[PDB]
Formats: sequence, structure tokens, C-alpha cells
Amino acid sequence: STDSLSFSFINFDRDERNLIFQGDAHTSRNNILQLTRTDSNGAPVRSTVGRILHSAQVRLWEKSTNRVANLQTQFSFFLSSPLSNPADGIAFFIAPPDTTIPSGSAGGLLGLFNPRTALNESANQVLAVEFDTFFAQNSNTWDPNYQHIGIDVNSIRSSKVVRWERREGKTLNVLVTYNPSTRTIDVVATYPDGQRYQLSHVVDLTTILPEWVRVGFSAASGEQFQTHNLESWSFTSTLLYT
Amino acid sequence: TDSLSFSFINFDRDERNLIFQGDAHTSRNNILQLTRTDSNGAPVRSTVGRILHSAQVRLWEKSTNRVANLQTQFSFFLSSPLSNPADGIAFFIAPPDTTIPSGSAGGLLGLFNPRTALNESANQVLAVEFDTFFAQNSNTWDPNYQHIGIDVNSIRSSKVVRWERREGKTLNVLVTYNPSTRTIDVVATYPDGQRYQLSHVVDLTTILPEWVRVGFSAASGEQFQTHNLESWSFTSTLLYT
Ligand SMILES: OC[C@H]1O[C@H](OC[C@H]2O[C@H](O)[C@@H](O)[C@@H](O[C@H]3O[C@H](CO)[C@@H](O)[C@H](O)[C@@H]3O)[C@@H]2O)[C@@H](O)[C@@H](O)[C@@H]1O
Ligand SMILES: [Ca+2]
Ligand SMILES: [Ca+2]
Ligand SMILES: [Mn+2]
Ligand SMILES: [Mn+2]
Repeated sequence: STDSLSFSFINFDRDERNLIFQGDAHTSRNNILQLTRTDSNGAPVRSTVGRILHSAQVRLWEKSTNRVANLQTQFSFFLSSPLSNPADGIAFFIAPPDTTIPSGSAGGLLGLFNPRTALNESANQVLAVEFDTFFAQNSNTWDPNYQHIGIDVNSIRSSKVVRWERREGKTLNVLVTYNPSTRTIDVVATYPDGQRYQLSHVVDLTTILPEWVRVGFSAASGEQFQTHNLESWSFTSTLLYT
Repeated sequence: TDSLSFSFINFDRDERNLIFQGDAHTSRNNILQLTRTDSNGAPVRSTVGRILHSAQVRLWEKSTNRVANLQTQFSFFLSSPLSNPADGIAFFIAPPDTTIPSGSAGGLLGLFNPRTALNESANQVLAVEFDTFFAQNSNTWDPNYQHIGIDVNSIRSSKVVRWERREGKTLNVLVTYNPSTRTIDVVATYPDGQRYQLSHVVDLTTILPEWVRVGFSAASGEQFQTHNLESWSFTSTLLYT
């Protein structure tokens, strides 16, 4: 018997009344959620930002009872592009409930940050798990010099990264958990051939985010582009004694 | 799958995902008090309160041809000094913009307007009621005893089972809807194991809109009692029959 909230989509209907759509995010007739803008043929375009949030607010703690949320999310996406350098990536993310798309964020900032404050942790309130396909050091100075999965804490510069291969049109299955007893954020990603990716980072979520949050996804393209297609998503949060 | 599910083991005075209507308030002991009390914690006359979860429940989805099942568990207790305490608490499913109707503080349980309460064509609601007050002068539709009912677009239950109100005791309820049999089941137990069972065939898809909200309603007219919601969990799943 716990206080908990849980939800799941195996498809995205064109009428999803519990989802908040931001910027260019929209749902295709095929019921795949498309985060970034496409042209009249469904091809990817430049300078686009898209995000979704579930409308239900997630309670991260309740100081009253020393309870902290233990959370768990699963999702699958694929990316596609005619380009040899496809940009910029998709992120699962957690932020205050009134979070909106920052100015200047269509590009390497992933729809998550303003460029005047993107490396200033004091100005942000965001945990993100990114899948980052574009790392050119000329514009994505913060990035490691390869493709990567990263854990972002109030910064576009990841606290931890692991090397990762983008695969044109292939579904990545992802599992993210937060264990509040160990304060650990744990990420496991897998392609359909079993090719596997792991990444963890210790951060106390109560020190970085407010009591009530919203959860969802962000994606962007700058001068380079791709489609960012979310296929499925489930989420559970459970308040647990810590 | 597609699913929505939430749990409250008790209620915190800050609950961002609940819609509160009328007299509904959270007590300092984490009980949801649907009807108004004075500064002595005492019930009052002429009160109605309701909660709904803000998350909308989808009852079917054409794109995938799926239909929703549902299941809810809850516990409440009622308290009054009267030998005829009134009026009752109900779990309900209604359109998402549902609000408390005029004249529902009483035998209408905050769910119906007196002018239209018995007219099916006028209402959109499935409710499971715990009705403590049945006198004919005003509760003409009632059987002549305390009862649990399954209400479909009327204050006159489609089906009832005789029930005993037990002053200050927790009643634990489990409601399920099985979309393949099109059946609402109710099981309610007291701490000593006394059990109540009730069942009605109804197709939610032919009665309710695609998207609904769920929660609770309670009221008091001229007779009174506090209505106290202890805990609530709810799940729903879009599946194939
Ligand atoms: O030779 C001039 C100039 O060339 C290079 O900068 C131009 C662009 O190079 C890359 O394509 C990108 O890094 C791009 O940055 C935009 O697109 C990125 C991909 O979508 C995105 O992440 C960025 O946020 C941005 O929108 C550059 O603009 C480079 O060699 C410069 O040093 C050189 O001066
Ligand atoms: Ca990048
Ligand atoms: Ca009655
Ligand atoms: Mn990065
Ligand atoms: Mn009745």
C-alpha cells in the first residue's frame, strides 16, 4: 500500500488528452509521436523544437513523512534522416510543472536550455537523460567528441556520458530508474539485436528539483536535422520511506 | 499497454492531482472529509462535496480497437449522533467537466439535479452508492432499508443489496468493471468480515463519453453525518475483449 502514480502508452492516439504538446510536437496518422517538425512529405527540417509532458504532476517527496519518490520509466524511439551528420537528439526529462521551451534551444540545447544559461546549474531545474547524435566541437563544445547517452543535471554538459551508436531507423528500447535509497539514476538502453548500453549517476533529486514535477520528452534539430519518433512510453512513480 | 493507475494511502493537504468540489476538504489527519464539518469536527446540514482525479480515463480507443477495463479500491467510515444519519457516499464516473448539480445536497448524493434526477435521458453517470437514508417523503426511489446500489443515469438504483451502516467503522470496497462481460461488480467488507456483494450488467461505452473522470461524492440534506474517505486506488487498462 503506497502513494503512487503510473501510466503507459503503446501507441499515441491523435487525441491524447493527458498529454501537453509543446513547440513542433505532434502525432502521425500511424500513431507514432513525432517530436520535431517535418515538411509536406514527412522529411525532417532545420530549426525545430518539440516536447511532451504528461499533465499529471509527479510528487518527488513529502518532507512530512521523509518519503521520496522512487521512479521508473520505459520508452522506445527511432531517429531517421537523409543526412550523414543527423542532429540533434531526444531526451527524457523532468522539470517544474510549468516548464516551457527556452529561446535559442533548437539545436544542441535539445529544447532544454537557453544558451545564456545552458552551463549555469544555478539557473536551471532539470534532470534529463539524453541520446545525443551531434557532437561537433565547434558548436557543441560541452560534448564529448563522439555520439553518446548522457545524464544532465541542470546543465547541457553531462555529469556522466557513455559512448553510443545512432542507428538510422532502428528502435532503441530504454529503461531509466531512480532509486531514492541509493540516490542513483540508472540508464539501460538496448537495440533489437541486443546491443546494449549502461550508464549511472549519483545525484539526490530532492536537491535539484521542486516537490512537484512533470515528466516527458524533448527533441530538437539545428542546422542538421532528423526525425525524433517516440513509439511507446510508460512511467511509474512511488513514494517510499527514505 | 495503455493504462492509468494511481494510489492514495491517505490524503495530504496539498494534492495537486485532485479536483475538489463544494465542501470537500482534507483534514489534518490526512482523511478526505467530503462533507462540511464545524470547528468541533461535527457534521452539518445541507452539505455536498466531491473529488475527481484530474487525469482523464479513456473508456475505449478506436485507432487500436481497444476497450477499457477498470478497478477501484477504497475505504470510508461515516459518523453521526442520529439514528437516521444521511445521506451517503458514492464512487462515480462522469464526463470530465462534471460539476455539483443544483439541489444535490441531500438524497441526491451530490450527483443529480432534483428536476432531472430520475430522467435517464438527462444524465451521464455510473455510481456505486452507500445510501444510509431511505425515507419515502423525500427518497421515494429508495427501497425501504439502507443499501448499496449501482446507479445508471438515475438516482433510482438499477440494482441494490441490503446493507448495514456501522457507526465509525471502516468499510473496504472493491469495484471492478469487466468490459468483456459488460459487468460492474462490487464487494464491500467490514473489519469483522461481514460482506456485501452486488453486480449489474452495463456497457460503459453506450452510457458514458469516450473520456471520463472518476472520484467520490457525498451529501447531507436535513439529516447529516460526516463522510470520510481513508484511502483510494484506481487502475484502468485499454485492452482487447
Ligand atoms: O566555416 C564556418 C564555420 O563552420 C562551422 O560552423 C558552422 C556549423 O557547423 C556544424 O554544422 C554545426 O555545428 C553548426 O551548428 C548548428 O547546427 C548544429 C547541428 O544541428 C547544432 O547542434 C548547433 O546548435 C547549431 O544550430 C554550425 O553552425 C565551424 O567549423 C565553425 O567553426 C566555422 O567558423
Ligand atoms: Ca550535442
Ligand atoms: Ca437515499
Ligand atoms: Mn551531449
Ligand atoms: Mn439509494
